[PDB]
Amino acid sequence: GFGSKSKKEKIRDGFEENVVQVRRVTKVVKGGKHMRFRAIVVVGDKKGQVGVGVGKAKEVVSAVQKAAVDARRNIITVPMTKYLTFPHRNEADYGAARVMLRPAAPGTGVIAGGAVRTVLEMAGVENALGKQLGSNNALNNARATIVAVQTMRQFSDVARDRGIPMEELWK
Amino acid sequence: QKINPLGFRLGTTQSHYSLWFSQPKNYAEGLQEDQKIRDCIKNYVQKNTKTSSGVEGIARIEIQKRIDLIQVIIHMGFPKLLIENRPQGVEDLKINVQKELNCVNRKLNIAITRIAKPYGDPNILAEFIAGQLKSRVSFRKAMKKAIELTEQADTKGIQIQIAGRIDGKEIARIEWIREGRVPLQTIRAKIDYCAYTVRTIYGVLGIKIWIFM
Amino acid sequence: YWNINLEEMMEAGVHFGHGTRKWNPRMSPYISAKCKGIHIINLTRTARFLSEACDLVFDASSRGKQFLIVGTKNKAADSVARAAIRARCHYVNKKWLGGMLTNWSTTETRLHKFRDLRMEQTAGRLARLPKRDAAVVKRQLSHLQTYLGGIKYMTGLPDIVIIVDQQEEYTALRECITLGIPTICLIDTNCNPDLADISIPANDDAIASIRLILTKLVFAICEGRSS
Amino acid sequence: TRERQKLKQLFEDAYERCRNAPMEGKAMADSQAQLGIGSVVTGTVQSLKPYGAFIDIGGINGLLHVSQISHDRVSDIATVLQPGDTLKVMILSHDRERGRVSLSTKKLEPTPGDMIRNPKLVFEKAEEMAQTFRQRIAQAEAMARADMLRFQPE
RNA sequence: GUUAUCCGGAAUGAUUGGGCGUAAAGCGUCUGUAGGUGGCUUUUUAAGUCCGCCGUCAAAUCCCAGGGCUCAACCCUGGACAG
RNA sequence: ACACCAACGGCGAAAGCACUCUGCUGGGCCGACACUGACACUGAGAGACGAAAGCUAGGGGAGCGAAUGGGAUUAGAUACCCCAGUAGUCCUAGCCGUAAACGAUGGAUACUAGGCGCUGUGCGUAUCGACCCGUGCAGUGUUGUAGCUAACGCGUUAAGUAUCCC
RNA sequence: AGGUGGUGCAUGGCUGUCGUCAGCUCGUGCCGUAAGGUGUUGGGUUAAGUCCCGCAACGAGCGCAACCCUCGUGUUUAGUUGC
Repeated sequence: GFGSKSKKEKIRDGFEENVVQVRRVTKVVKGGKHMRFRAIVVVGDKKGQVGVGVGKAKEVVSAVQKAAVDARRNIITVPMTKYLTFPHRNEADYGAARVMLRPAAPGTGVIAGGAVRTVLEMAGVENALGKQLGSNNALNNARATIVAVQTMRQFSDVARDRGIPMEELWK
Repeated sequence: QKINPLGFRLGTTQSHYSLWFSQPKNYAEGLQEDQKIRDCIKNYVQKNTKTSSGVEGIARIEIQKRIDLIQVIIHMGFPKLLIENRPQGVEDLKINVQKELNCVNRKLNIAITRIAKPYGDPNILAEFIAGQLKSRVSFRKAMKKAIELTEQADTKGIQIQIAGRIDGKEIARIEWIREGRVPLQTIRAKIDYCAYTVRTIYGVLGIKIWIFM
Repeated sequence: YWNINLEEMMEAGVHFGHGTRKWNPRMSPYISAKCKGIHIINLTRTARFLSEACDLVFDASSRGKQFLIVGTKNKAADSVARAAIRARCHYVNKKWLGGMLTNWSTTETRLHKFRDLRMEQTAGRLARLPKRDAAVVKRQLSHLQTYLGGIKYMTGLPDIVIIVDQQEEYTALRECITLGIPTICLIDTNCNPDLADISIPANDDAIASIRLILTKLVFAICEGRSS
Repeated sequence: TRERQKLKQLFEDAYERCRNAPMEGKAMADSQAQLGIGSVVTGTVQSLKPYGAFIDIGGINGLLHVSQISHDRVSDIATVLQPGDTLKVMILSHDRERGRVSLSTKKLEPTPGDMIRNPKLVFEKAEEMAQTFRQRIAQAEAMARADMLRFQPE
């Protein structure tokens, strides 16, 4: 109880935050019908470092930052080899949200649906195109991209895994 | 519904204010005198500081009658804001308070004291959230602002209830936030509360502040 | 170096495994033989993984850390405490709480209260209050004495946690896997080598096999402090 | 900084968990007697029942099992059996239900042996281990105090 | 701007690209004709398949590169992958 | 019509099938190389069978029992309750071809942890004979890893991974 | 100016009620994709979510109880206008 949380908020230049949806989810009780706020926060620096997080609380801002503290303990790093794009195409479903990611030329800003585009514009990739096949959901969507960019391999570690010395690569 | 703390704890840990001991017809007339003194002081400082800038926050007006002489103590938090600098503030208070007590021409000493920490005194803090909330500022920014504004100034537990018609609504609500222990039932516990009514433009608001010290 | 001769384990209760129709078959490229309703653990890969175990324990203390050992079984209850008073490590007495590693903020405040109650227990003001307050302080001090009596000397997380075999402490183990804290533990004949990331598969029916591997790692840690 | 240190630790361990998976290589009275779990003495059989033999062992209750008794090639007796006999028993499972101790002869146990390199160095450190063991075992006194000043963890 | 018509979005007719326990959906089960798919080795022809070359698929359109209208639209010259 | 036997049991492609015995006859499973050498799978349209109720023809008719009739409850009762009770129920020869005909899961092959079971056979142990242990398969069941699934759950008899056919 | 004119479904304050019933939530952690659960459930025991044991829960706030008044017994002190 020292006060004002100035040093303790950690001013968040390192991780920039945004919501991607704040739906009010509600439960009914004996007394009636009371609601809490479920916010989904995607945290990440533009270095290649993102992760989702849900939260719910009766306040809006405590749900956002509570989802952020859930989010900033959930980070993967993005395998993004070239001039801020992707090594190869990928698809990976989670639940019932399927996400096709596809690398792009460098003259192409990120084009995807709002959750996928949110976790990629926070991922610092600049050149991708990801269609979403399946759900209208936002959480399983974004988390499906996170699973869809964990399982993604560069050329250096595939060259290391196969044992092949090196060729067949322009750069 | 719930009993209010300053009523509930009167035998112990909370003392009365209008501290003069009398007989029935003289009790009614002494209560006349008390109410007109609190009227003249409240309306006085409200006028002569409404022209001035900020809020004053007069918490307690204790009135005591030892002899035919009336000690009046005024417990505001910001007492330098009042006076016209030689002492002429309290002098003109003493003029207008002498205007409505001179049945028996008995002397009265209007004093003024400092609140120890003005954020921790619920009438003053309730006046702050009243003032900011009467300006166009949301419930959340102003109310959390009152909370951290309080906990920087050393308060054990706090409860804030703001009543209906918050920023733009036609359905009344109640919104209360609590931190720490506020045991309203513990008789020893010494909770001081205030219940200020904010007179806004699109309605009336009600602020009720409990402070556990 | 940290060797153990093959015959010292091969004589005692190390290959003296567990039940022959309870085996969890991720030991199917591991377990050597089966005899008389009891499994027979492969001792070559056992001692090699113990070589690796003492390499990665003595190296981790050579960096300079503090290690943790869980003790809960009541078949190996006090043997861990003997294996933790001399070895300077902080330890679980008899029983575990779900949350002593991951929810360690409330456990930390619970150590504020436990530290203050030990300060009141030592100070001799315990006999001031009558049997009510002394009864309450003895009860909560008894419960924190059950858990937090053996880990008073810890702030923060360890580096390597070594646990009572597999069964009773999947809770503490899964808190370690959530925290990422590497653990090197004991495996029965019917458990997972993939829960922790290196562990030491040997039966713990023998108290002397438990005293063997634990005593081995106790001298590994103490020689880690030897600097 | 602390989180980064933790991550580095985890990496170290995963690599330490990356180098060498590759390569390398009647009963109620007995129940009343069990007020306290401690103290082995020479195992006393005080009931006998196919599945095993039930055995008082210095104040602790044990269970020998048939497969863990001596094999019997002798003419007459019931296998498992034991009546009031007093038998040297080694400490095995220590049954968790009711807090017992299990006991096991365990057999001939011949195991195939694979030769291990550095035994020249490997015997020497085994000797060093035995020396440390001889230095170990300490029966009485409790460390502690070391005095110091106690401070808040914060 | 509204409307109408068409495609997209629509993986909402699905080869790329869906489903069938309970959401729409497995015949009540079985025999079997036509038809569909089909074990292994060795040999032969090459119908499919692949490679080379050649002919043609008008011109205009689309794509690339030049050129002309003050630029563009449009016009013009040459070239070609597909298939 | 077939009590106890009756079992989370056996068989059939499904529907179904149980008092016993006999006759004719289908199908399954297992072994030896004893034989042929891909003869295989699925199956449009087609054909067969297909609980119960229904109908044609003739028997038969104890119990039960739509409709019906009476009594009761009920404001009322065409209904639940009760008493009679016809078609029907059973059989012969057909027709009808529908059912929650359900495992709410078309079929076939190959591959992918285990535990606890049951049924049928086969080998070895043990005795030399019934046991009893492991097993080789096929089938049936229950918890369950991986994986799948919106979830519940399914999980070597997949709702898993793939291929084919309707 | 005055309004005991309207709207208590624009409000504040105040109050009743379920009911002095024993609950209602929160922080951190865990589980579920998620709404959510877990705590607060289970074994006893209470007037009580009162307390004790086991438990992926650990703690905490409001609740209950106590501290508040009065009537109960006694001691010390003071005796008038009271004995």
